[PDB]
Amino acid sequence: SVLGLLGLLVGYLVVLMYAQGEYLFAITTLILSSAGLYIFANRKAYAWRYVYPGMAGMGLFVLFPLVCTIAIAFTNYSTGWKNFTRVFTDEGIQKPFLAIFVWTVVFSLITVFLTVAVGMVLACLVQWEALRGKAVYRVLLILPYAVPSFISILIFKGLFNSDPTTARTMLIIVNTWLGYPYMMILCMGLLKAIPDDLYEASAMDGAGPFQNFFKITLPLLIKPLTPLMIASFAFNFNNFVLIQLLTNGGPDRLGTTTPAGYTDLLVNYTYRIAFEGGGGQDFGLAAAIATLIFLLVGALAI
Amino acid sequence: ASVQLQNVTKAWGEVVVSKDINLDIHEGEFVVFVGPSGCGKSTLLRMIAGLETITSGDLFIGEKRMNDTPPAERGVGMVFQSYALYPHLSVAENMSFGLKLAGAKKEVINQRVNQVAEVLQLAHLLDRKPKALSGGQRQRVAIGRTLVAEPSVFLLDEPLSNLDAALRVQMRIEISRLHKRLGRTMIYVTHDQVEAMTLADKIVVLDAGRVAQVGKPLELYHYPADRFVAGFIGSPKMNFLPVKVTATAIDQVQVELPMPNRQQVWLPVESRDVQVGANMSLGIRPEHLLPSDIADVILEGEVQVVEQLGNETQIHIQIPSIRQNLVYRQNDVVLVEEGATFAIGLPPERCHLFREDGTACRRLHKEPGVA
Amino acid sequence: ASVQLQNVTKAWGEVVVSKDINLDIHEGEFVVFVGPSGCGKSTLLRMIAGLETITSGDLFIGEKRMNDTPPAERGVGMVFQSYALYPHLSVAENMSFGLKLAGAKKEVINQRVNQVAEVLQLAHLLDRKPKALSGGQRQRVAIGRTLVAEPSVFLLDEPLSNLDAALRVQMRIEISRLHKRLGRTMIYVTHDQVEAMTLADKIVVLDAGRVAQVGKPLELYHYPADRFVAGFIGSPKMNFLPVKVTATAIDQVQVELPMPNRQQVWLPVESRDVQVGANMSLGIRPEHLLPSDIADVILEGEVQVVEQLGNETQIHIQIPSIRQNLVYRQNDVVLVEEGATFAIGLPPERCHLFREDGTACRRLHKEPGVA
Amino acid sequence: MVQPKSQKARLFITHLLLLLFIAAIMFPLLMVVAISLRQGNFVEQADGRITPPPFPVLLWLWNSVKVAGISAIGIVALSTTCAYAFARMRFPGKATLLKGMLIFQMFPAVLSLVALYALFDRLGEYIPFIGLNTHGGVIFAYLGGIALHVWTIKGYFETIDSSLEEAAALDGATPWQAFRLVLLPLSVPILAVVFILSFIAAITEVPVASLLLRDVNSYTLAVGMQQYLNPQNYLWGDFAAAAVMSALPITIVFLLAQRWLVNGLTAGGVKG
Ligand SMILES: Nc1ncnc2c1ncn2[C@@H]1O[C@H](COP(=O)(O)OP(=O)(O)O)[C@@H](O)[C@H]1O
Ligand SMILES: Nc1ncnc2c1ncn2[C@@H]1O[C@H](COP(=O)(O)OP(=O)(O)O)[C@@H](O)[C@H]1O
Ligand code: VO4
Ligand code: VO4
Ligand SMILES: [Mg+2]
Repeated sequence: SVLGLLGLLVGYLVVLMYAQGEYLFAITTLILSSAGLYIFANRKAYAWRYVYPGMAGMGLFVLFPLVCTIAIAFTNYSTGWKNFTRVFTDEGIQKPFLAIFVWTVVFSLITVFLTVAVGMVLACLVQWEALRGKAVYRVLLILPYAVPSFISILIFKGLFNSDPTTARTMLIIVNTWLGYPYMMILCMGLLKAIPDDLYEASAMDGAGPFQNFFKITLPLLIKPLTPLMIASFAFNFNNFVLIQLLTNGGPDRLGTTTPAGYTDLLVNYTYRIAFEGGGGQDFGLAAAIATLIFLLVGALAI
Repeated sequence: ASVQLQNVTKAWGEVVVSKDINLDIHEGEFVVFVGPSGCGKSTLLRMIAGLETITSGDLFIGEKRMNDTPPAERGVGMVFQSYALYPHLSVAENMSFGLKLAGAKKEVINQRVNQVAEVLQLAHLLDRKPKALSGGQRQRVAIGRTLVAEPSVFLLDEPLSNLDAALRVQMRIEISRLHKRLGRTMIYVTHDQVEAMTLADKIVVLDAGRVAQVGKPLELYHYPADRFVAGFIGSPKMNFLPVKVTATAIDQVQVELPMPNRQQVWLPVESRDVQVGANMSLGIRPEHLLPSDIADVILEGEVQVVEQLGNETQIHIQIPSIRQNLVYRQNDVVLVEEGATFAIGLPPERCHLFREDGTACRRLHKEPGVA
Repeated sequence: ASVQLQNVTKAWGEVVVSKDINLDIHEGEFVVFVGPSGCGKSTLLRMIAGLETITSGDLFIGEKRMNDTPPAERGVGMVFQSYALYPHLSVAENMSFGLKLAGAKKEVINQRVNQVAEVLQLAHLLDRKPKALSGGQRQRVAIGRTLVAEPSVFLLDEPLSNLDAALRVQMRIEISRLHKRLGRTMIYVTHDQVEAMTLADKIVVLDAGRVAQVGKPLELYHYPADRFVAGFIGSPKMNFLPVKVTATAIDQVQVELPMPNRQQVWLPVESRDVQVGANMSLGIRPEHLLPSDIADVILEGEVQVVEQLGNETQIHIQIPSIRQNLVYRQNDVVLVEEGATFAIGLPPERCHLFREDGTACRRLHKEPGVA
Repeated sequence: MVQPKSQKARLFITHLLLLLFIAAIMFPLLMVVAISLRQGNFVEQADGRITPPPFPVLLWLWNSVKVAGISAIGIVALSTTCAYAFARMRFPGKATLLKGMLIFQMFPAVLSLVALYALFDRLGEYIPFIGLNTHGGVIFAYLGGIALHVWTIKGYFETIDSSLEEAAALDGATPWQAFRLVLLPLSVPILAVVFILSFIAAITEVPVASLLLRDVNSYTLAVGMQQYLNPQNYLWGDFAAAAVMSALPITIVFLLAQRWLVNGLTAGGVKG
């Protein structure tokens, strides 16, 4: 009966939602309350009982804001399909758009490969028992997450004082240096779970360190890393207002108009017909291009 | 490879699981290790292979010190008790892993793998992950992996534990054929008396981390040198009787049975060190006990348990003034019910005489099949 | 709780690992499962326990459908094939896990855990994680967990696979005493004929997910239903000689031996469904083959392989006519070298006859023991 | 001997390579030179004098560490529950939910800022997750919506053999008791790893600056350094001092979770 009285206190609020005129908010809160109460009260949905808190938190954190953005894409906020027809007929940047997307996907693929490789190699090396300074080594190795990724670029620019190929190489190397410790922590955790008896057998088979790695360590780590690799690929594919100091100005690799900002990955290529609503608070168009990028990266992912 | 061990002592902190093992296996010799559960067989196999450190002593393989040689360059192959199977590889990949690593050829490896799978009756399961298998199939996959590899030393470790009788017989035949083909030194750890007595040129019987005896299977069965070994060799443990020595001859010791009539018999055993009045320990195997139709002491008792095996009947008799029960193995099916009287004869020439400390008075009877 | 399965069939995709199984186990029955390595014994065990899901049929435990009941409420305690132990718990915690989950008192938990560990010989190991336990000790902990529990059904899945001869005998005795004291249903899976015949009230033989024959141990041994069970019950397997029929009397068939002399013998076997000139398969158990001194028909041949087992001698004879080897078992030690001729007699009253399909005509001989 | 021959060679090569890699990836992180240009910056964040933004050590560092710890604990709990459910029990729509949640995981801040600001200023009514500047309603335990960690613990759960919890279930343990007493103790390294990742993600979280209404007193040290970064002066010589300060909590948390990390947990458990 205790879980029933909690719903009423929540249920008292659902009146205030309809009182304030926010029908979508009322619908969401009533739906979530009813789902939680029924799932908890009924003994048959044990798995749903375990799932409900995380799913509800995920919903209220990402799904509702995302669908609100897609809805904003269908209104002026300054519409239905006029913004999408515009972004389809966006010929002025269409040819640069394809090439910028191609370079972005190539860059994301190479950087996720390099980051995973470096992280896994370092985690395997630190896993070694013969290594003496394991703790100091791995703490100094994770240290590159100390910077909040906002002035690491500034210090890089200070230490480096053109050549758009060099710009691309610096782009890739700074991503590797900034992102490897994530995969290294992940590979440390996933290397804790490998049984040692397989290593014993492989040693019985004459395997050296490199062969042992490539045959047992890698295939047993690449399997649980695949969803993580896909998500990290998406993160290295798209970015936002953060870690933005590389390439101060426009490198113009493929006719791209890039700011004093990093991660030109289909965001700084479009900032001005985008960003703070197309530069002139055209958040409808901004949400439209965001929906387009979401749709095509989702098509790529599957 | 003439695997040799000298003073090999292992220690897991304070406990000692291997104490002064002095073994000597000649090149191309079949040696089987049998011992009570937890004696040190797997630890000794690992120490030979190198999966665990040797605390003190010298391990010789091919007249080269291998105390600090790494397990990969030891040149040996081992069949793990947990089968050490790779979960992320099919059966074919698991069995061909070794040849692929050691300079693959893409055709000889395939031919060897197919032949080994065919002779292990593992053809239809050539592309299934070890999750989609049974225990017997996993053990056979480990055997096939070792056989596909061509190690100098075969360190088999209980490879027939999860197999039916016919499959065990076929596997033993195949292993014998492989040994007679390669001529490679192999060490085999098993708990099957049939396997030990069949596949052996020399058996080592461990006991609490030490060697109790070494010799031919017939020598171990017929002339055991220790009470523990005598109780170990044979599937029904040999009946042991406490007994007092009354007199000693030049080459035979006479003893007095604890039954009320206290009859005394002459045993053709070595007389040295035998002291008049010592509390001996007589031992007679169940198979050797003749029916009562022979003029002898005749240990009449009362039946307690009758176990029917189809081809033989095992009768347990609770002799008066005897703590344990004499085990009797009669041929074929015998219809004897519990609570009935039964009598058995004691062959004087089939009795081993064991001293108080556990040693055995050497038998002086020339048993068949033993030089 | 009684356990009965009705047309239970389990199919992994296409593979039908169990086909139309119809078993019925009464209260307090020690049914022992035997079969080839991978016929479906462990799968049947897991489906009874509930770890797997049956694709058809119904599984009744205590006269209530348990197809959808979770494993917790079925009241089935299973000893795994893989010694499923918790590595993060010592031996005492591993054994007392079930009791602690049941919320019993600490004193009762300790008393019963000590009681079980005493009979399983683990008292000094009572304070160790499984990582430091040998294979036999791990198996004994696996058995002891269910022993210290009191489940209504015991699913022992190959419990004595890694234990020596004497220790295995002791485990058999303790398990039998446990069953006699309790009176609960225990399903046993083994590859030991000694275990099966000495423990089973009723034996079930599986064959590629199919029940071959169900009955008493001695009934299976004496009157096998088909060629498969006939060659599977009893080790070594029974010799098989293809034969030709000449005359069928009212209750006995005259088969013509494939020898050049074509000696024809009358077998006291059922004469129903046999035609003159049919191609049957004669079968004679190795232990039942007679010495050539006193016999009516002699199967002369040459020795190929002689296995000295100590208590018995096995001789393989290559008959010129039949392609296989007549496996012969003689008591005690016989000194027959390879390549020498050897002759044995065929006792007609002890031979089984089989059809080309596999079904065996029932024997008309009143074997002792079997009712 | 398990230790291979010529170990000194491989050990020496590994040590030299690791030292060179450490130097190469530490050179750009040598951010302390701009700070120690003048010792007055440590102005005087640690103690002494007056600094227009409030002393980070007692306020901004404390807020950041509190928020990070609470969010990490809640994230670990929720993710471990979700991963146990997804990996080792059945419920309809499971696969659809996995694929969905994967797809909806990824999103940039170009939509997040406006959508979440709308969410917060629409919240309004009284609940402990107060939408506007709260330091306890936003960010704090509200970063909880996570997909990577759910996937990570799920994948780790797939690694552990099932027969352990099958035996636990056969012993009469409910799934909750089995998950508490068998699955978690053997899976604890992944909880340590995910706790580390969550703590660092919460510590270095510049976006989602919903605390802008109260932008001088207690709030996240990330937004604090963002305030330090001012357009008309571009003052960095004290700004980076807060970053080097925030370098410390991650190190401490990483060592504390390092005390947890251990291998060979499911050692000798099952055969085969
Ligand atoms: N997951 C699986 N998928 C397909 N076939 C399987 C799977 N697990 C076992 N088998 C096969 O099905 C049969 C079932 O036997 P198994 O489960 O190994 O137990 P047992 O041999 O004790 O009956 C065997 O032939 C086995 O190889
Ligand atoms: N790490 C260890 N520390 C202490 N004793 C151990 C350890 N591992 C095994 N033992 C014990 O030492 C003996 C060695 O046997 P074990 O290693 O299990 O293999 P096997 O029984 O095949 O010889 C056993 O009694 C075992 O319980
Ligand atoms: O689990 V088995 O394939 O030895 O019946
Ligand atoms: O204790 V064992 O010899 O079965 O590994
Ligand atoms: Mg062993």
